[PDB]
Amino acid sequence: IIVASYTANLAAFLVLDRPEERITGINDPRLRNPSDKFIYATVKQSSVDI
Amino acid sequence: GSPRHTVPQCCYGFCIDLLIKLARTMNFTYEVHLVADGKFGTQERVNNSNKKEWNGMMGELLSGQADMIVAPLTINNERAQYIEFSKPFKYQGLTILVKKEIPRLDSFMQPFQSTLWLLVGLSVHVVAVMLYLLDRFSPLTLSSAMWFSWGVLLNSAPRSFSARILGMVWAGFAMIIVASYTANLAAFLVLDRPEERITGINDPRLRNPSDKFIYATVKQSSVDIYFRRQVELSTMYRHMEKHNYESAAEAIQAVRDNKLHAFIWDSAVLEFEASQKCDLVTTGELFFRSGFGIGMRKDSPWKQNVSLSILKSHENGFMEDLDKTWVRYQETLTFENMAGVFMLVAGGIVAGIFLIFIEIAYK
Amino acid sequence: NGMIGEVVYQRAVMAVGSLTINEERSEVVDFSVPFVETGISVMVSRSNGTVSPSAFLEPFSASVWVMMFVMLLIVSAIAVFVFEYFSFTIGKAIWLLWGLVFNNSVPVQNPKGTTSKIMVSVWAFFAVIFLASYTANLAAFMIQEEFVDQVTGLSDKKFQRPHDYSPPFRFGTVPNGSTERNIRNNYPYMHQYMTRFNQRGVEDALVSLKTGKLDAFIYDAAVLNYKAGRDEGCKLVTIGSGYIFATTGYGIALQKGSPWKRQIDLALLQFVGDGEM
Amino acid sequence: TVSPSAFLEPFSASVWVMMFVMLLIVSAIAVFVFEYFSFTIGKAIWLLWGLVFNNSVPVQNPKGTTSKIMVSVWAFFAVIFLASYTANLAAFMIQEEFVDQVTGLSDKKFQRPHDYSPPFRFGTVPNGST
Amino acid sequence: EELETLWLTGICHNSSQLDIDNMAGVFYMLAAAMALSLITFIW
Ligand SMILES: *[C@@H]1O[C@H](CO)[C@@H](O)[C@H](O)[C@H]1NC(C)=O
Ligand SMILES: *[C@@H]1O[C@H](CO)[C@@H](O)[C@H](O)[C@H]1NC(C)=O
Ligand SMILES: *[C@@H]1O[C@H](CO)[C@@H](O)[C@H](O)[C@H]1NC(C)=O
Ligand SMILES: *[C@@H]1O[C@H](CO)[C@@H](O)[C@H](O)[C@H]1NC(C)=O
Ligand SMILES: *[C@@H]1O[C@H](CO)[C@@H](O)[C@H](O)[C@H]1NC(C)=O
Repeated sequence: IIVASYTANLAAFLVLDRPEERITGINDPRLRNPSDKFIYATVKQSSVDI
Repeated sequence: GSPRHTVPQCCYGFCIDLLIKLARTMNFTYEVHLVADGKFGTQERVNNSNKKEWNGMMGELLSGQADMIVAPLTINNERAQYIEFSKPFKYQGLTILVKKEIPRLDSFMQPFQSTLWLLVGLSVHVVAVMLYLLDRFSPLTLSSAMWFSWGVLLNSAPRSFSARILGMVWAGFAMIIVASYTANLAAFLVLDRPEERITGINDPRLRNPSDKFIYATVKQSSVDIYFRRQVELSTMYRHMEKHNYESAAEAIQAVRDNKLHAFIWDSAVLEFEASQKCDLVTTGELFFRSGFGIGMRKDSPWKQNVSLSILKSHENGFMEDLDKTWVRYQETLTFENMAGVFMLVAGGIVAGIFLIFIEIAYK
Repeated sequence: NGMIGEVVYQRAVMAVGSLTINEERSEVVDFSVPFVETGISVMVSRSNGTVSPSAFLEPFSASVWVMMFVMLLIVSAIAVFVFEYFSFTIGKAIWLLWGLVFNNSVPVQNPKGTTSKIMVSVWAFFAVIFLASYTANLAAFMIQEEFVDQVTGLSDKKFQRPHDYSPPFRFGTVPNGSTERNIRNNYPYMHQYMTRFNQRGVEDALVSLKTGKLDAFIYDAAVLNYKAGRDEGCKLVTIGSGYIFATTGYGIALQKGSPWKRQIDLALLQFVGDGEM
Repeated sequence: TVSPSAFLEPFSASVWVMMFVMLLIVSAIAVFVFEYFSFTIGKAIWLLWGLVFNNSVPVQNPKGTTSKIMVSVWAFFAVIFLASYTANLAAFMIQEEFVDQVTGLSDKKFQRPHDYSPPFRFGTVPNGST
Repeated sequence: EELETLWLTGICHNSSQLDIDNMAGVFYMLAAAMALSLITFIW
């Protein structure tokens, strides 16, 4: 029972809990309200800024 | 349904205890009765005067035959233009009740196709035959060779000078096959959760439905008015206008017998019904978080202190007591899947004992 | 004082900003209809923890154990019959099948009477079934992460006295807040133990909950929900959604006798009744 | 399904050589103990790689204490890399994709459907700009 | 983009069974084992 639980536990570590940790949704208001480390940038004098 | 049958019976429950609390707080008497129809009341065109009128509880209230409506008041913009409201007692939204509860032998031998067992059997037969022929050309002998060929597969030794490589490859073969079978059986029973829900009002498959997406609402209800004012519901309205049902229990019995497939209804009532009937799971997207209050008349001396008593019920744990009455009041197994496993085990044991009878009767 | 001091003393007109609604505020002014579900809730540290691997009752449920003993008795009786056909394995055939449940026992010399090898092959195939079933049982245990709640709700036994339990803790609110009046109208001792556990700022209490300078904190529900929705690391999944709590709403406070009540109420019902809210 | 090729070469390509290295080291230790202090000269490789799986293969009882220590260490090692092999099977199962049948407008199927055994079919709507 | 949100859908995105190819490759390794056993058997 111990070694089968150990086997299933080591099978359970690599199962991707925390699949995505960032703010990849564009309508997520952390884009609307940035922080000290949420650093997004653009090209100086480009069409994206306009 | 019934031509004329109106009797005094017993009434109790949530709003009855709310009325008991109102009578305990304030200083009045009352008389409890019911509405004739089973409808809320809609601003519907009547045949004469080209004017939309009301019916139901609103019809009995505007006629003066009703004094105070105590009901799950769907507080909306339409009814407030005609009567006055109270402050709400219940915070409750809308959700979709569907039937995604699909139960299950877990595909051991009989539901699954028989390539694996016949393949392993013919393979171990070929292995035992060539091991016995290598035992003949060595660089109960046949029974010992066959029993060792089973015992390498068994996972719980003859002359193998030029045969130990064959035995070790067969042993690694047997363990990698049973490991692959364990891995993909666990893999199939973990990821056995497909998409069977609707995901709220923003479902384009229900914006243009078909003959399988059978969804409706209560006939002549405020939910139909709320969908009729909004313009992105009209096609759904054209689906719902032909299958509207009178009471919610009609919808329960319909979608339980799969006459329906989805139903728009209040959240906590469907939570209570899911506590009652364990085969009911609502969707995830909660939409239109609404409020239930008390249907009231216009400017009246029973408007101020009544709402103050409602707020007095909000500030203390009496709402929690009402939750304790009805809201909080809720309700590899190897007995269905591995039962046929035990049946085939017992049948194989009986057949093996019969073959032992034949073997003893022969020798 | 504040917005109540502006509206009641009529230096302002209405309270458009966010404001809780309770009894004496409804005494001094006339509110509008509520529009947003903003109760109260409790934010704690609520770290990772474990997944609580207590036990397992899925394969056997205290009734397949009878089937195991019956199969042991059948195997022992057939082994007695085989050894009668062919002097130390009367009750030791039970141990022979019973140590080979987990296929690592002392190897007893199996008889060549063709019966015992068949029943050992059947039991080994059953072993192939149930070790896979145990891996399935733990695989059905790690589906989604969980963390047990130290506090069930506002009626917690830990809220009586933290000295009764072996870890003591602490709970806070906002100073001069309506939550304080809601507590003092409900529980005096809660206010008494909160008085020594005061704080100043909302972000200050947030840092005190993150850095361990505060254990529990009591505030309005939806504000803490929005703060958890923007949380650095998102390590704050609160207890429920405000079920054992005050469960109130927000509105607009108007002066007693203002003619703007019905129009603003109809406008709020229009703003909710079209999906614009 | 995803239809994988096998489970040996895309998974154990740099591990298999070191597993043979440890196998030869343990077999050399077994031969050195068998010659230092009945068939642990050449059959020990078959014995050791049968201790990888332990599929009910009775071999012998090792009278050497060093042999029993190596059996214990090799059994614990076999359990833990069997656990890692099941974990890697799960990790290969975690992703889900679908292999495309036709991966080009210049496909070899598009020359003639006699090239493959099922005769496939494809058409258009008439009078179209396509 | 609002009209693309209104007049399109995006819920559809991009099944367990025994692979046939895996034990086929194991059978190729097995046939190599038969070949090596025959080579060691004839000499
Ligand atoms: C409360 O109700 C009773 C009902 O008979 C009535 O007689 C009494 O006058 C009421 N109390 C007051 C103070 O109004
Ligand atoms: C049609 O018109 C009459 C006019 O009095 C109205 O009373 C009646 O309700 C309508 N028809 C029905 C439903 O009998
Ligand atoms: C409402 O309650 C107040 C006391 O809080 C009382 O003075 C007043 O008469 C009541 N009005 C009515 C008619 O309910
Ligand atoms: C709270 O009220 C007290 C009353 O003395 C006083 O400290 C001050 O007015 C307020 N302080 C804070 C923290 O708001
Ligand atoms: C294409 O258009 C022509 C003219 O209408 C028509 O005769 C022809 O049948 C069309 N093609 C087909 C096969 O639909």
